Amino acid sequence: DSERHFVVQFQPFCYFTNGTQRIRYVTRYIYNREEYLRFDSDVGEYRAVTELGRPDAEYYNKQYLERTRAELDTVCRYNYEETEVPTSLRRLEQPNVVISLSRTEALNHHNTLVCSVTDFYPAKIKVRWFRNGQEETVGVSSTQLIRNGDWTFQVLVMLEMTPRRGEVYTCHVEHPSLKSPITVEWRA
Amino acid sequence: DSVTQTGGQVALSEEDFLTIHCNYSASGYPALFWYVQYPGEGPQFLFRASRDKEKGSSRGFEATYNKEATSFHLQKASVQESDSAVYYCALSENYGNEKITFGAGTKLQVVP
Amino acid sequence: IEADHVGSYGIVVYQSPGDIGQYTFEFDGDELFYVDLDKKETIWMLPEFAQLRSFDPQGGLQNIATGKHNLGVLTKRSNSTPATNEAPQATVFPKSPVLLGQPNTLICFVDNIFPPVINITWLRNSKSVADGVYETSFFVNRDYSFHKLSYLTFIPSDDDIYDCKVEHWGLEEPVLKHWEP
Amino acid sequence: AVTQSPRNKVAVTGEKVTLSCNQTNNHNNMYWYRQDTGHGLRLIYYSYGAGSTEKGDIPDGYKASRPSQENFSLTLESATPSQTSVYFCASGDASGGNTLYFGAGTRLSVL
Amino acid sequence: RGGASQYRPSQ
Repeated sequence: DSERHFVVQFQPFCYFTNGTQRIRYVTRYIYNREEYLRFDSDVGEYRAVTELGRPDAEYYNKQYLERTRAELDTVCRYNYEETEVPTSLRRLEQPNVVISLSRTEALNHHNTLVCSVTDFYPAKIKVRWFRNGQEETVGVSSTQLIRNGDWTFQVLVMLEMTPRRGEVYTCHVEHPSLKSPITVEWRA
Repeated sequence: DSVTQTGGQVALSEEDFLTIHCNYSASGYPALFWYVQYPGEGPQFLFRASRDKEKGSSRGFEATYNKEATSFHLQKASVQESDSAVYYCALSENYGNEKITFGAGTKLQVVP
Repeated sequence: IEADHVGSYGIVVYQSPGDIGQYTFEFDGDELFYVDLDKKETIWMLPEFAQLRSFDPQGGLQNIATGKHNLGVLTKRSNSTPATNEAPQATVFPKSPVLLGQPNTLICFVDNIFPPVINITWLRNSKSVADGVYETSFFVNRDYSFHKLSYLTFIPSDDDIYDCKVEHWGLEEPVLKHWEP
Repeated sequence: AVTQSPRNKVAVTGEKVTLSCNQTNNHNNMYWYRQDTGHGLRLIYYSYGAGSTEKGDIPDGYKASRPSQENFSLTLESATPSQTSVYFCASGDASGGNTLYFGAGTRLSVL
Repeated sequence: RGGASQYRPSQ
């Protein structure tokens, strides 16, 4: 049974809420995919998760407790304020915004208007639809924000509509990277 | 990174008050310690300190992590003739390196 | 758990046998960098980032070194409970709107990976490609499995087939995930 | 504990010298320091485990090997006078800022 | 220079 593989995982997490004014530190010791031990800056100590971590529990606490508790400050708080502020929490990527009509046009005929908002960062954004400068609220839907994996996100928002003479629909995008909203029109 | 510490040699009388200065120059948030090198032996751990304001102690010796003045000054009650040894101040970064950097050391001579 | 931001500063993954290891830094789900254990170098996903912050590979090495250690104290303590293969799930989507002739990137997302060992490749017209293709490290999941993305730059064509070949032990046959413009 | 060998080495310029260190602490980390006046301890080499050779702060003129767990050796290819000093070996469990355990040293002089 | 959480050893 050589095809009998193995693996352990060490997964640290620094949860930041409102700057560093509030941090929760979590350390997960994993075997294959079972979590057997863990540290929680909220529980205040190491605790055995499964039966497997029953051994380590006492040894990890007696030894590394004070050292692990401190990481909330030496790793978490420190990194956030020293490395994150000038990189992550400063990256602002304006999105591209296009509008494509779902089916072929046809006056007075049920159709959709898709607004593609791609390549932006961070994720928090807001896309609106307007019809003759009057906001369309009914028949507006969207996809699940997509994490492209290359430090950018994308999303598509639909507007079921009915193309009529002289109508000008508008996609409205507001983002932390925009001094003012990006507005794209679609003319009937 | 560097750990700069009090001169080279100091001399005290028994019962005197010990104070060995240590300031450090680090890039991250380092752990600080003190080791002792008794005559004819190798250095040895005394106590550590992982975060600002934390105090470390051992065998009557103590030092408080002072991030503000980047200091970790060693202090002791009243020294004893057997305290004569070389005191090393040191640090380790928060990078996981496991690299322990040391200072020049300080020779302490407690007169009998 | 909830918060405005999350940072996994030092995710270790040691896999035996093969002494296969990964060490990464993650922030808000994206990948900052991984320590190339062979070159003893810190590989940043974003260039402009390494010009403002850095990380010493030795830290990676030191922790991987501990992964090796622990993955043994455990592999034994668990009476050797071998790990359980899973079946990965691929999903192919564009990066931006596919305009004909207009440059673009094909993104293949693969979730539920376990263990983190896998071959992802592209195929243009059932024929394979190996170029202009790049992939991310193994991102962790809440259920302790992983996911990874592979990328294939290309030019939108009204006569081009594409596939995301996904090979993994927990997959009898190499799964393919079609896509067309 | 940790033990070194030899505990006194008189050597000649050019000669190839080697120091050996053993430990029953079972730590995965082992280091090679040298003590000089005005310099204190300075790291030359250390290892994360068997097969590990990490260059410390003052590597030049040195080489090392961690053939197993309990043994880490340092080698001066072409010994020189500037390499005259007390060498101390140490082991650590690799637990963040791992406290270090030192051997009694090896007094070496290059005439 | 950023730091990292120490993957503690066991036994």
